[PDB]
Amino acid sequence: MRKHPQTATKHLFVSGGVASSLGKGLTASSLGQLLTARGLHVTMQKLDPYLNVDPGTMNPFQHGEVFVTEDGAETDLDVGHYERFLDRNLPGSANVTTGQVYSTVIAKERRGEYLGDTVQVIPHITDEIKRRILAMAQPDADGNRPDVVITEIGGTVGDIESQPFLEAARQVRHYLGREDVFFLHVSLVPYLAPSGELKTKPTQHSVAALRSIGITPDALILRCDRDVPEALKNKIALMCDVDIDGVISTPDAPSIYDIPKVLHREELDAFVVRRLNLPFRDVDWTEWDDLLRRVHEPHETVRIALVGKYVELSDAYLSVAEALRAGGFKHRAKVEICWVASDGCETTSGAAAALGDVHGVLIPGGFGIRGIEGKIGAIAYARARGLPVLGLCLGLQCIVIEAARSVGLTNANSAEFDPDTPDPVIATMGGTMRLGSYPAVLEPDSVVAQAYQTTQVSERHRHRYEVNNAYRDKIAESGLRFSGTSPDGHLVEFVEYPPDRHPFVVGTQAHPELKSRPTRPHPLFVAFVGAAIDYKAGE
Amino acid sequence: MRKHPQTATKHLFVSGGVASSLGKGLTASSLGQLLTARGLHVTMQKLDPYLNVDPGTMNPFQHGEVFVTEDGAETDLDVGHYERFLDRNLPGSANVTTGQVYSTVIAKERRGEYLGDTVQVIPHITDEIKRRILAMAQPDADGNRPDVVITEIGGTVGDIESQPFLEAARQVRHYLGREDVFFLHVSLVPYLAPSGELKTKPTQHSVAALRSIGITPDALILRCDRDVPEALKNKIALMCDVDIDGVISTPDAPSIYDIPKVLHREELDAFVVRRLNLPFRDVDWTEWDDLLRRVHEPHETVRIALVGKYVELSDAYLSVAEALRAGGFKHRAKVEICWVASDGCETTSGAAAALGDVHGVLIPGGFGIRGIEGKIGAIAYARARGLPVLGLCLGLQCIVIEAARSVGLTNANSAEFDPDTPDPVIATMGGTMRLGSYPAVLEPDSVVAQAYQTTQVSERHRHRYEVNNAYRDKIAESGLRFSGTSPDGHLVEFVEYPPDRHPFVVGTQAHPELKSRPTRPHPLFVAFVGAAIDYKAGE
Amino acid sequence: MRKHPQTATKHLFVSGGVASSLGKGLTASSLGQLLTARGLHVTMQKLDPYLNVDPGTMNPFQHGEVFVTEDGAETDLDVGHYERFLDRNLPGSANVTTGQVYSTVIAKERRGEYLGDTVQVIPHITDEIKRRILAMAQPDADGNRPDVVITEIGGTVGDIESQPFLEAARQVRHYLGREDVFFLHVSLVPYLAPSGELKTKPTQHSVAALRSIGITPDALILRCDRDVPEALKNKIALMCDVDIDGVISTPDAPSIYDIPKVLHREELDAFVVRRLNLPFRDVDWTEWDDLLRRVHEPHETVRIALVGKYVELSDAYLSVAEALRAGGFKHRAKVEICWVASDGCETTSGAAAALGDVHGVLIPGGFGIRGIEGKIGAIAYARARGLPVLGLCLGLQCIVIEAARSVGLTNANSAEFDPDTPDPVIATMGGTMRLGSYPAVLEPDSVVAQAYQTTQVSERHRHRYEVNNAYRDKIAESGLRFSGTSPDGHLVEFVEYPPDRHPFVVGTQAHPELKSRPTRPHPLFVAFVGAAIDYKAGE
Ligand SMILES: O=P(O)(O)Oc1cc[n+]([C@@H]2O[C@H](COP(=O)(O)OP(=O)(O)OP(=O)(O)O)[C@@H](O)[C@H]2O)c(O)n1
Ligand SMILES: O=P(O)(O)Oc1cc[n+]([C@@H]2O[C@H](COP(=O)(O)OP(=O)(O)OP(=O)(O)O)[C@@H](O)[C@H]2O)c(O)n1
Ligand SMILES: O=P(O)(O)Oc1cc[n+]([C@@H]2O[C@H](COP(=O)(O)OP(=O)(O)OP(=O)(O)O)[C@@H](O)[C@H]2O)c(O)n1
Ligand SMILES: Nc1ncnc2c1ncn2[C@@H]1O[C@H](COP(=O)(O)OP(=O)(O)O)[C@@H](O)[C@H]1O
Ligand SMILES: Nc1ncnc2c1ncn2[C@@H]1O[C@H](COP(=O)(O)OP(=O)(O)O)[C@@H](O)[C@H]1O
Ligand SMILES: Nc1ncnc2c1ncn2[C@@H]1O[C@H](COP(=O)(O)OP(=O)(O)O)[C@@H](O)[C@H]1O
Ligand SMILES: [Mg+2]
Ligand SMILES: [Mg+2]
Ligand SMILES: [Mg+2]
Ligand SMILES: [Mg+2]
Ligand SMILES: [Mg+2]
Ligand SMILES: [Mg+2]
Repeated sequence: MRKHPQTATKHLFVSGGVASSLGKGLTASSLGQLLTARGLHVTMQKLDPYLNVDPGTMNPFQHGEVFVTEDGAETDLDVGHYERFLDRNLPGSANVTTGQVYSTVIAKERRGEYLGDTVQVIPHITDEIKRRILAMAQPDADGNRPDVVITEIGGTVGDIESQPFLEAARQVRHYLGREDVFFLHVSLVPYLAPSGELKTKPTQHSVAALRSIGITPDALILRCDRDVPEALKNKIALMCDVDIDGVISTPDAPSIYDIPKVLHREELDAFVVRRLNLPFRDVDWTEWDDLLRRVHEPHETVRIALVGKYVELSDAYLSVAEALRAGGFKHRAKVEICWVASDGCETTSGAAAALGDVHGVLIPGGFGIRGIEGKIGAIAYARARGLPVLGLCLGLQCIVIEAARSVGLTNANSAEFDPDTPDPVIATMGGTMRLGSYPAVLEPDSVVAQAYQTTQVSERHRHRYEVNNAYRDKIAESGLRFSGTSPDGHLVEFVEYPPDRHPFVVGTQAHPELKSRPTRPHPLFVAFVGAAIDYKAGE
Repeated sequence: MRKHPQTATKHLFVSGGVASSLGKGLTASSLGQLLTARGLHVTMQKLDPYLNVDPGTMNPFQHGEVFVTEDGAETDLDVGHYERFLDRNLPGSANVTTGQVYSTVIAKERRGEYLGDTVQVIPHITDEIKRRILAMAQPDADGNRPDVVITEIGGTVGDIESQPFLEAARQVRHYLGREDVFFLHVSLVPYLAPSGELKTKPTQHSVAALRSIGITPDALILRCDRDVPEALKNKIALMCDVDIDGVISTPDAPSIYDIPKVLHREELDAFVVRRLNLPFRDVDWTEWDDLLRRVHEPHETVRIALVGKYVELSDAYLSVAEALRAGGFKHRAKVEICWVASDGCETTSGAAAALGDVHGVLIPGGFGIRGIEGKIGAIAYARARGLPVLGLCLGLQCIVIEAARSVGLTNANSAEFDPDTPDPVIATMGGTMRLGSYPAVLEPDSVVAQAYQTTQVSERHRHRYEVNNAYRDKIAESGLRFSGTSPDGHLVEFVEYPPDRHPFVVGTQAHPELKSRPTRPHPLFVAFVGAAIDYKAGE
Repeated sequence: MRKHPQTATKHLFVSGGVASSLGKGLTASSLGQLLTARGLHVTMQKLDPYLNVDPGTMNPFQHGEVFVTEDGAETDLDVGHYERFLDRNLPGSANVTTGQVYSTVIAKERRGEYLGDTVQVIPHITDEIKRRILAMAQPDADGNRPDVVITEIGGTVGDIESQPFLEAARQVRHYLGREDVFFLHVSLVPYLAPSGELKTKPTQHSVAALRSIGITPDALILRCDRDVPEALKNKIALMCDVDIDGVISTPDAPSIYDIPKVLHREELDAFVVRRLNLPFRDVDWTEWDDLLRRVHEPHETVRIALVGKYVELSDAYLSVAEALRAGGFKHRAKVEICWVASDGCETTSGAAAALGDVHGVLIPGGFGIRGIEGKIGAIAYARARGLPVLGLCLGLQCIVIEAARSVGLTNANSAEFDPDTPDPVIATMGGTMRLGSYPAVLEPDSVVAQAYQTTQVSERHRHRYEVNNAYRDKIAESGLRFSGTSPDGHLVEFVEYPPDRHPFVVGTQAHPELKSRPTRPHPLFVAFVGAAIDYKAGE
């Protein structure tokens, strides 16, 4: 029945071999999704081997965009997959890093809390990591105790930085025994075109490296570009001392939302459930089948330009792209993304050449960014051409700078991008970095309010520059409305043109793509995709 | 001739295998001695793998006593060997730790100094360590540039914590090339009594472990309890790909001062000089030959009790024992040390049984100590019996408490050892921890002044409790003189009885054993050993 | 009850760390003895990592003397411990070697039996080793199925040559599971005299090396020169993730026969029995208590000289020394062995200086031996002095050469030792190497027959030179009797002098020390020790 006896909290560790970017986090999220559908209270955590105390200092070329929690922690991208697939808000405790662990242990040492012992990588660092891992098992604020904790070990097996985390996982397996701890290992099977053969040797060496630290994998996720032959799975099972049930072929799916279907088809969830002896029920595919219908059988299609610097073949905008696809799903339209370099849009002819074929433009945020002249040039061209535009954070800032350059403020800029500008229409109110959720109030019957269908919202923020309040009345002559603000009205949070000036041009300082889920699309992307569809139909 | 052309600074790394306490630091110090006598400007450094930012938090049962520098840093015991053999004062920079390196790199990360890169154990931590190693090569404050830098890598090859230091050493060998970097490896040759054979396998495994991280030893120091046969040295040389000139048999010498002779006899210094291509001259053995005469051919002998808690077969008092032996050397007397437990001296009969055969008693300092009732009991017994006493730090505190209990203050104690005492004759003036060298003024013609033959001295301090100034006039009725003080007189630094009360009973808050050298004995220990000699002769 | 249900055959693997000669084989034999006394049918096996197909080609300086089985295989020394402690005869299958495994697999490859596969170290070599290991579990020729198979893995963990055998053991643990496979790891705890501390770090590194190949030890045998403190055992248990019940202190016992008492006192056998879930009964100590009474409480003492080349501090004569001690036990006399170099006995004065204080002389066999002039010189001196002499194999040959030089044959020798001798009294009958058991017939009422109390015996042989039948009638004039022969009389097997010529001087071509057991002493050593006792009493 739906009510089951109590059992100990199961730990499921996901580790990666050969390389990073194998979809280890996505596989963990998909397994969490399956286990949730089978009725278990899944909770998730990631361990990051890098020494940065948080990725805010990093550059999006390293690991993609940053993410933000409701308690306001700044975390890795994978927490975004966990949210999007579990449809949950996760604590800042869900992202441990070597930086945090070492700082914590050094601080404890300075206070003498180890009573004069020599502080060592074993036991003290591994003890701190094991404590942080087992803390996830404690009852939540409402007494709901997770049935499975899925922990993703970042990096690659054999990296110097992963040694403490894998040792902590080994000690957890020792403490809790094999009946409670399951190891999932993700590995790459490359295809060599010249000889036309899939090679299993990288997987064998990765599993040998994993065995060399005392971990035996329970199952293998063979990442590949094509479905692995059965003979190769048999060879891997034989060579690696892994149950032939546990070798799971995981070819590159056309979209990330097919991965749960691939894993269920291969019966990974059944294998995990049997091996951990969890109580279960069959997966109710109703919701995700509707989602996959919206994916694979859309009624129409629309092209959207994504304008940025990191667009040079990188997943620096993953959350934005997924929120775009969710918006398409709400309208049952396929959204095709045209990756447009910002610097080709600095000249009006270059902007026309890049954008002229698209049906909409998106200006995402960023940090350490440069060359926003191209972004604003794309805004100018798009407004003249009539394309809808959505500007996120820096997109809003570029919209406001465009409006400044529309009314008299030709040399206007952000103090970030021209510290000597005579018209700093964007300025520090380094100022307070706004992070996390803040409330905002919206103009009644604003386009933003028409989208959200409410006067009150909350959004995740990450920025420190603001619209300079000295220029509101000047730039309003552009026609721009400050259609949403902080509750006191002190801070501008949203801007838009009236529908008769342009059918849809909106910007927000927040990152609404971090509240979107594929089964709960965000209002603004639904609105933007609807406007793009209306443009395509009317054009 | 004495003047030679310029050459690059040579780096000599000393590493250990099989176990710690192999005399790796003493071997490094002896090699520094020999290279100094050959005329080279040797400087020395230690790398500590533990995460403690400094050993002040540790307990003397871990790695022996703590040491203190003139700039006031708190460092490992090995810096004491470096001082005692080079007769130099070393900067706090001479002791790096993993704690310091990680704290530094994490701090630099929080400040964004890596410009958005991912902070990694390689390159960033190894770069910080390599920077800290090469900083030793820079010209000193007077422009004197070291000819050789001898770096001791603490721990054992294969400890998880040593991995960054050995990688930094490997990178230094890569950067500077083999003509500048020399690796000396110290290893253990155990003797198995049942089969009567020395075993080389531990050495082979240690050298293989060292090779597995990219280091090839240039020489081997074979630590043993007996001289290694030549056949075994040949076997080791063959198996380890080491020049047969580089296998150095280093049996346990009767005293640490014979080690330079052992290494010279084996021509280790000649091998190092040839391999590094250093300019040299023959060793002038005059000074050290005189020292070894004072060591091995004394005119008389005296027995001194060392009373403490750590005395249970541990080198927690190494500096004190060596300062005692240096005092004996100044008088050409052998000082034999009887290691006496403090807790056997709590009862007067037990104190008599322990001490009755000795010619003097020494009360050294300590931290985390307990049971000073036994220490004070030993003081009481010794004073009644007429034995000379020297009290260091806690020894002075126990002397003052004994005097308190001599004049009316029977329940008197330190606030450290009885927080509820009605007479806290020792109290916090946690208060300011006095660390390092401080100046002091002495009573003219005091026994302390008679020893030092001056009215002004400076001594290294490590303590935070002080004599309570409220009780000076009360305890002076014991006959105790506050014969040395801070220049303002606010702090008591030395106490003594007049010679007619007891021929010599003196205590000092400082650690004079940290300024002693075997070739420059400290005045107070010369005085104490002279008093013990006078007792033995008169008794 | 004595009759128990059937259970699967348990595998107990014994492995060594740090070094060889740790008593790993003796510990395995003692555990086998305890388990036998608890009523289980123990069988034993050794795996030798070296490539020699059998140790016959080796030199006794490598691993001591060679051993011989009843089916005539030539095996390592440890098979001798297994026999002496189990009182059993073991098959030649009880000694696998890398040489045999590789030769077997290469031969199978040449015959195409792998059907075209690539022959690899994994699986094929490890499969052959695992097959040879599991073959021990098969029912014997009479259907008695062993309850525990104790396999000793030769070498040291981390040797290149041990990698296939430890991998085979790991695969056995995988196939049979943890309930059937138990790992015992023997490790060294060295004592460092200069700092007066036992060091556990070698054990930690050895266990880490063992874990790096996927083996977790169940118990640790800490070999040491002194009883390990309890705090160190606790530290080892904590650091190594080993049950605190499983750390077994095993100090160097005064005799090998005390080891079963040490292991039982530490409750190793109880730990093994509990962990393997074996059915058991209490150990009946009656027999071994009688043996230890004969060991520790003898009525008298006698000194015996052992004359050989390998006597320079090596266990090259272990079986002979143990048979000597068993002979002493039969008479309840302590036998003290004086290790005498052969080459000091070449001169009559040197022989007198070496032997004059002893009560008997033993001349053991050997191969690759030289300098038998010294051995024969010792025989000449001993005969003149009246000391009893026992000559084994080469001892008999030297006796016969002495007799040759007693009757006219001054230049007589073996063709082995002077190929140009004019009187080859010892000659090839390279000839047939006699190996293993052969029957012999004895002269009735010969001293040999008086000892054995029978006319028919069987003994283990290892030699290829024989007494030249052409010289029997010549050398009989010495007084020597060919008191035992092959059944056809063709081969001389024993020689003796009549009791009135010398009270006891006997030689045999065989190695009776390989049929001796401490609880079943061999007749000839009982006789020889009785003669030595009679000499001591009468002298
Ligand atoms: O992505 P996740 O989910 O696994 O999260 C991850 C992925 C990777 N890492 C670590 O960053 C460093 C470089 O990573 P990296 O794989 O990129 O190596 P590299 O030098 O850049 O070579 P490459 O060209 O292959 O990228 C390594 O120490 C990694 O262990 C962390 O902490 N979290
Ligand atoms: O002495 P130095 O000059 O080399 O300075 C030293 C000596 C040792 N260490 C480190 O402390 C830990 C335990 O040391 P440790 O040898 O004592 O092992 P253990 O567990 O206690 O076994 P054991 O019984 O043999 O002592 C290890 O991580 C070492 O790397 C450091 O940083 N500097
Ligand atoms: O005795 P067992 O029962 O373990 O049976 C043994 C002992 C040792 N071995 C192997 O012989 C080689 C040298 O042995 P070895 O320990 O003596 O090293 P080495 O070079 O001589 O240095 P060391 O001075 O310490 O002797 C190694 O390959 C060992 O793995 C074998 O096959 N059986
Ligand atoms: N099985 C897959 N099929 C298709 N695309 C994929 C798959 N797995 C991952 N991806 C994509 O590859 C990128 C990297 O995957 P990711 O989850 O982030 O691995 P990791 O966290 O270890 O770095 C993701 O943006 C994801 O969308
Ligand atoms: N070659 C030696 N002969 C005799 N005693 C020794 C020798 N080397 C070292 N010792 C002693 O053994 C102890 C260990 O030496 P130590 O300097 O601490 O080496 P490490 O840095 O590894 O800890 C010291 O107390 C030292 O006095
Ligand atoms: N625990 C012990 N106490 C005393 N003597 C011992 C002990 N163990 C072994 N020995 C002796 O040391 C020698 C080597 O032991 P051994 O069994 O042969 O180890 P291994 O086979 O691994 O080489 C043996 O001759 C044995 O008599
Ligand atoms: Mg990634
Ligand atoms: Mg990368
Ligand atoms: Mg040390
Ligand atoms: Mg230690
Ligand atoms: Mg052996
Ligand atoms: Mg050997």
